[PDB]
Amino acid sequence: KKLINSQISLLIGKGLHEFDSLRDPEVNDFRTKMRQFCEEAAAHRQQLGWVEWLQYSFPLQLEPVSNRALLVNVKFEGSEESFTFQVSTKDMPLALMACALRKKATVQPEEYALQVNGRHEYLYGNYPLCHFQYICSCLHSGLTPHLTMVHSSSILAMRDEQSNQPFSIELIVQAGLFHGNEMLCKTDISVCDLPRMARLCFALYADCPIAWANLMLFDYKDQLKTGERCLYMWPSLLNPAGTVRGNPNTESAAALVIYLPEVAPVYFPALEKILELEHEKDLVWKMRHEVQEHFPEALARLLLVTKWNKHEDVAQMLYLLCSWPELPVLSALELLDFSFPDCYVGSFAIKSLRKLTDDELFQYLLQLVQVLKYESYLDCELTKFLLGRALANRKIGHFLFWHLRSEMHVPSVALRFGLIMEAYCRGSTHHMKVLMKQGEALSKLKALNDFVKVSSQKTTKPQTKEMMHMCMRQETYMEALSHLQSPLDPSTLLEEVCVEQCTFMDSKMKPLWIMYSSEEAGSAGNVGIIFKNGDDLRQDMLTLQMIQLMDVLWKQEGLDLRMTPYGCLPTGDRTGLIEVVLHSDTIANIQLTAAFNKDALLNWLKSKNPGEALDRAIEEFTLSCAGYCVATYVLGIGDRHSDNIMIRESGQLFHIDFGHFLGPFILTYDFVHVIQQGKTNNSEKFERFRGYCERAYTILRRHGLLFLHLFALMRAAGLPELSCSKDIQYLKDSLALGKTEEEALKHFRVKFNEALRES
Ligand SMILES: C[C@H]1Cc2ccccc2N1C(=O)Cc1nc(N2CCOCC2)cc(=O)[nH]1
Repeated sequence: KKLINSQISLLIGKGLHEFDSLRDPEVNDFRTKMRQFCEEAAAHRQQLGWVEWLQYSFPLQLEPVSNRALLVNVKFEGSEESFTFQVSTKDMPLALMACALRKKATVQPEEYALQVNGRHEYLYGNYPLCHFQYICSCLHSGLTPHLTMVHSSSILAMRDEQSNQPFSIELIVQAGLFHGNEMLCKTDISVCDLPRMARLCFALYADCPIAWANLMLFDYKDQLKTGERCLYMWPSLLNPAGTVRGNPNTESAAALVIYLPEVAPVYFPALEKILELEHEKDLVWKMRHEVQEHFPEALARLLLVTKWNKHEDVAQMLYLLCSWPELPVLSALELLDFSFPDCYVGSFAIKSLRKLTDDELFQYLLQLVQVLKYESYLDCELTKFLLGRALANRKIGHFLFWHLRSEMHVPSVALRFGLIMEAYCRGSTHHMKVLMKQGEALSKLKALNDFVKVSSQKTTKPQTKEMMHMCMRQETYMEALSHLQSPLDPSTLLEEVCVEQCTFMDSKMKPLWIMYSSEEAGSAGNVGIIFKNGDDLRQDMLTLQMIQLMDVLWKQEGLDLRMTPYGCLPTGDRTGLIEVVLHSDTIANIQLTAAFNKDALLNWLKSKNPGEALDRAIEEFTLSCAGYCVATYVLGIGDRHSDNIMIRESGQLFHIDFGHFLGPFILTYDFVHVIQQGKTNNSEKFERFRGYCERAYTILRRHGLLFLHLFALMRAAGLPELSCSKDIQYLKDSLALGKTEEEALKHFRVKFNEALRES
């Protein structure tokens, strides 16, 4: 009744009064309508069935002839006593639950769910036990799974307690009219001709650019803007992609007072009113009905040919779009680009993305948050979609919050991002409290890192480590750093902080290595996190999400290349978290017993995998080496050394620290020796690896457009190595999109020979 308003303010890092002090009708209208939208979603959520609630709160953690049957440990809610019994690998959770209730009575299964001990996870649904991530990881590490039988009533109890004339302007400076990236007229247009998404872009210069400012010609209520407007500029020539809202720093920002002449109130024609009304481009526009009927996927090309300045062509295009059938995910993601800015085009693109699954949405969520930067008005279809999907799934809501929270320091998005988070919080009061615990933990991690930064300059490395340990052992710090959901994976619980296992890197920004343990979770609760303050993790997150996509796409064609796309999450201004892949070490640390460096990797794997286990480790290495050889070549991952390439004790080879991408790969004889089983020349084993590399490269080539589309949507992020058209050009060259399957295979073989030649 009083705290919520201050709770949101502390969580978002901005006071709610700052939105009210703006005296903006658009801001207030978004706040009232989205609060209503999010509260209704929260009400529907409180009436869900116990499994439907689990599908929201604990979404299934799944993996992307037998012969097998493995052991399991099961306990109940009240009693501490556990029952150990062997079950089948093919068996479903209901079979385990029925077996658990039989052993309980001696010492109905449909009314239960299997809680994963010391983890924010549940084992439910019609899936074989081996398909669940927890059981699979337990099987691949020789661990006994610990589960708890939780009755339907208990899940509902948890659900209940977690409730809530030519255009003219008087310049009182370069002016230009835009409908996205293309000029509507000269830097020459009628008022009736003006489209709904028309932008008036300014540039103040002396050659030396000073500042820029953009504005919408129509308001959020569809009415044409009149008359006087003070434009607070952003520092810089003409920038149409930039935000339509002024600089919040009114004290130092240069302004631009302009007057919009009163032509008559004039509102843009409504839906029903619209419905009534070089040589290649003209031919495509002529065949607009044939494209609507026979080629629906060619909509993007049809929107690029239509005259956005001519109002007759726009209304003609809109009627075709109003009757246009549903388009695939790939085509819909292409339409969210700044080249297609029309509101009705955006609404059609969102409706085509309603068929996305929670897992599909999660993969593109990073790009969807980036599209919000291109949005002109606060109340848009993308915001309604993201909020609605985040309210339906707690894991989606988690990452949507963190993706917006990490950009709060940026003034251009702080208002939009802060309002969406406030709306989400009105929808989920309990999850808001859960995220506050994560925010308070990161607050103490920042303070601890600041302390380590100062202490390192004053004393030696082991003295700074004991200094770090004393700071952690503080009552407030121990409570804040412990018993929370992992921001990198909400399914993982960060229980007891292991102060003695915690350390720092003696280099520039001094990153922290934080270790955790869990009595309840056992060995699964042993988790590590790298906290980085001062280094930017946006480029690292993108590269890892692309490697994850590569892995997903390969698996969709039946190819498992045993990749390691570990979690990376920026949380604030040059602040973020990295997931520690335990039981893994760098090539450099392994090199620091092999007589020669070419034998180092195999010798290390021999000691970790003795006997028959070695053959699997060699296969794990070969598949992962092939996967990363293609991944590093395609994405253009440079600055590669022995300290940024890691290997798991199980065999898997993986890359770390992605500071430079998009402009050849690392194929050292250290890798070849493991692939060839230790033999000087093993053609059979190397040609299979070459074959696996060729297969990996060809599967990505067919999905080349998807990589290009996602990299095009990531131009909004403001990445230094991904901002212009020439940056994405590396993917066109590396994947060889113009070439055919055999033309690119010969090109890749020369590059494969080149990486092996210079070794
Ligand atoms: C060099 C290691 C040891 C260490 C100790 C304290 C703080 C940071 C770090 N480290 C790093 O920051 C390196 C580093 N490690 C990374 N890893 C992610 C995969 O799991 C293993 C760790 C990813 C990455 O991008 N950089």
